[PDB]
Amino acid sequence: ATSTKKLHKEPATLIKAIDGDTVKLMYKGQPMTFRLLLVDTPEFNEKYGPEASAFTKKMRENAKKIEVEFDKGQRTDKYGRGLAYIYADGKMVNEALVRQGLAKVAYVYKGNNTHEQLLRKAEAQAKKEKLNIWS
Amino acid sequence: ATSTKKLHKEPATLIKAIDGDTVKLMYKGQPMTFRLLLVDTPEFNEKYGPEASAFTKKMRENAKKIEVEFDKGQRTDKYGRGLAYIYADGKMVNEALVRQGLAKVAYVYKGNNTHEQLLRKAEAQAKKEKLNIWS
Ligand SMILES: Cc1cn([C@H]2C[C@H](OP(=O)(O)O)[C@@H](COP(=O)(O)O)O2)c(=O)[nH]c1=O
Ligand SMILES: Cc1cn([C@H]2C[C@H](OP(=O)(O)O)[C@@H](COP(=O)(O)O)O2)c(=O)[nH]c1=O
Ligand SMILES: [Ca+2]
Ligand SMILES: [Ca+2]
Repeated sequence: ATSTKKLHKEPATLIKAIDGDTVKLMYKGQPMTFRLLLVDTPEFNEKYGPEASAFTKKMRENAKKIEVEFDKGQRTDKYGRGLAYIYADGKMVNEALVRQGLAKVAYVYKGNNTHEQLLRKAEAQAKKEKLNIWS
Repeated sequence: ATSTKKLHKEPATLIKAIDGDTVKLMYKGQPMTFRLLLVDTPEFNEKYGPEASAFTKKMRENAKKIEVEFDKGQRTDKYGRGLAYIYADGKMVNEALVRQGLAKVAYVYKGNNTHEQLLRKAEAQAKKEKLNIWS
């Protein structure tokens, strides 16, 4: 019967965004996952985890230019991720996350802490304003 | 010397978008790749390939709601991809691509051709307007 031939729409959603302190990029011919130096965003299932992922996706998606800046030490972590400061039209993602209270300054290792004080300043300002993680 | 401690920014880019006739979605708890029924976008290295990928990404990224609609036949192709019509706020991605001359109507198989004439109408209109593939 013609009445039984109609189709039906079902729900779907986007695939879960990766944690906000990580970003996938093509660097010198290589897709790779970068882990953002000196910061930690919460896990997906923790308060601010999805907001931090959304924030980094927004920064990456809107950027006319993305740049990677390695520090003086190791270029990868023990999980094989690239370790860098990531910039979106000249604005450092690692600093913005901290400035908005969506990441804490964390994972400070020798040789890879050039921007430590810069990020601590951003964190202090997020705390003073009681933003997100600091609210 | 303090002068040699400065870091340097290097180029990076987004990872290549997937072909415009495919979309990755979470469906009933499962991330999977859907191949859009009844259409074919060009390959990445063919004219309109990147424009078609960009178009589908734009539709998926802006949607408040995404829906999947299977046809009456096979739910997967021989590559293990889901076969469906994909809608973004009620607008069918498969039809839009064809309507803009970014995909041709193609891969018409028995049991999975419910929207064949709808898509042929969209294609005829893209051709009449000499859009993209038809220019
Ligand atoms: C940022 C950073 C993380 N890591 C490691 C420390 C943690 O692994 P261990 O717990 O095994 O020590 C992990 C946290 O990353 P995530 O916050 O992405 O989970 O990544 C580094 O080794 N170097 C770094 O610079
Ligand atoms: C759309 C569609 C494609 N396919 C197969 C046909 C082509 O594989 P064969 O060339 O091995 O026959 C391939 C084209 O997909 P792509 O355009 O994604 O490359 O996908 C189906 O089997 N069923 C379908 O409905
Ligand atoms: Ca983390
Ligand atoms: Ca194709």
